[PDB]
Amino acid sequence: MDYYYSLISPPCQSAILLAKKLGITLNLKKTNVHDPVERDALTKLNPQHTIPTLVDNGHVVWESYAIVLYLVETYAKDDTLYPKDPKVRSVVNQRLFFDIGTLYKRIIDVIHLVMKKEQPSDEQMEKLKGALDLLEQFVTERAYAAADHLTVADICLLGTVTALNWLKHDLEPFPHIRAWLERVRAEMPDYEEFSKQVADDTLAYVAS
Amino acid sequence: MDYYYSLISPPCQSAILLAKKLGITLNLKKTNVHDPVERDALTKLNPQHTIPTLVDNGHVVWESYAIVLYLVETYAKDDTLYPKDPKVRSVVNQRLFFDIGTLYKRIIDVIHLVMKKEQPSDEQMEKLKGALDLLEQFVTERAYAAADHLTVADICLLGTVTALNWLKHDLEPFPHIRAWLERVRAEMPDYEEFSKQVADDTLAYVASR
Ligand SMILES: N[C@@H](CCC(=O)N[C@@H](CS(=O)(=O)O)C(=O)NCC(=O)O)C(=O)O
Ligand SMILES: N[C@@H](CCC(=O)N[C@@H](CS(=O)(=O)O)C(=O)NCC(=O)O)C(=O)O
Repeated sequence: MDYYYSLISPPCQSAILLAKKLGITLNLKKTNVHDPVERDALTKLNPQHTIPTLVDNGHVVWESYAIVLYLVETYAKDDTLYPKDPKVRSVVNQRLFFDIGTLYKRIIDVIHLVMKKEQPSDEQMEKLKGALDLLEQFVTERAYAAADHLTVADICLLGTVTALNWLKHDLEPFPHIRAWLERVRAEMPDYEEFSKQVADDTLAYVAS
Repeated sequence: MDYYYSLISPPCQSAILLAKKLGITLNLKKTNVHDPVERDALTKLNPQHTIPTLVDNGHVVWESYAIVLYLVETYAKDDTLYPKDPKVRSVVNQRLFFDIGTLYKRIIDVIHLVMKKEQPSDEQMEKLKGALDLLEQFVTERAYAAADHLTVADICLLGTVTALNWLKHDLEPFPHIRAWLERVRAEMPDYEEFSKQVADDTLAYVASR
């Protein structure tokens, strides 16, 4: 399967971590969404021309969350990562839509600005800090994001939280989130290597 | 099951419509998420205190999308609204994330500004357009949002698009969306009545002002 991405792209990280977890092998293809030549070809596959974008057996999937769920259904030998019990799955789903519509949303906004080098209103931080508060609670009731064990909600939420690195966000006030991060990364195969590049690549994007 | 909501809220209309399509009884609970007393109450069940918020036999669920997918899986006698084939389900899922994070995000952003008597930048109106052109394409490659038949994608996107009504946003340039609109509503049980129920409530709400 083909996978158009950029390691510096938080959403692009989800499937990468998932693939290693499931032992799935992807055919990485570094994509520059600002290259008029690369956008076209990408657009021919995904009209919204955004990364990540998966192409498997000719079937196209975009939106990290849709990529991740497709992979689990299609390649996971079990349902542990995306439980079938509707009472558990609804928690995973809620967290996934929480990730894209609340948590990462507010994080991405401050980052975007921070790059533009402009002060985020003394109220955008509120929604930010408020987003984290919610997550702090989620990982207080249980040891994982949406269940008593690791799910694809943990993988997505991990990318969004570790993205708080761009901005300098002290995690001290969020012990559970800290405990949760360590526990989830402790289950991600090849994580350390992954963490280095991602960590180093960002500072290289900051170099500018 | 209890359903904290308000027909004025576009996200809340998804579970209402879906409910009608599948014969599910919803114990409606009009909620003013702005009222502190109601706000605190909701919180106890949903720490985020946002509507829609469902409560099936003690099992709490929020995010119109999570509620939707939950009801279908739990009560749908069929899987047509949410196909099991990963090849199909990926499109539905993608279109759903397109809704919450692309189309509705750019719509509600504009509405929130107009509410604060502010104006959208040219960029914002451009992404608005951009999201629509995409939806326009989606409903051209197929008669429906994510497949050759109605799915939960159509229901959620239908809520999102009719929300454009608050901005008197012209859909004239979007032919397939207009067509697609008629198709979906013609398939929602007693739509005109729902739409009129929305109208009544919105008037009864603005009356609270
Ligand atoms: N919700 C999408 C967000 C992806 C996204 O915003 N991708 C950006 C790049 S990045 O910010 O994640 O690095 C993109 O493709 N931008 C190009 C474009 O929008 O045309 C997902 O989760 O897949
Ligand atoms: N993503 C959520 C969005 C729901 C939402 O934002 N609800 C608002 C009200 S409305 O804009 O839809 O009318 C709310 O409850 N807000 C209360 C709060 O944010 O505390 C969903 O789809 O359920």
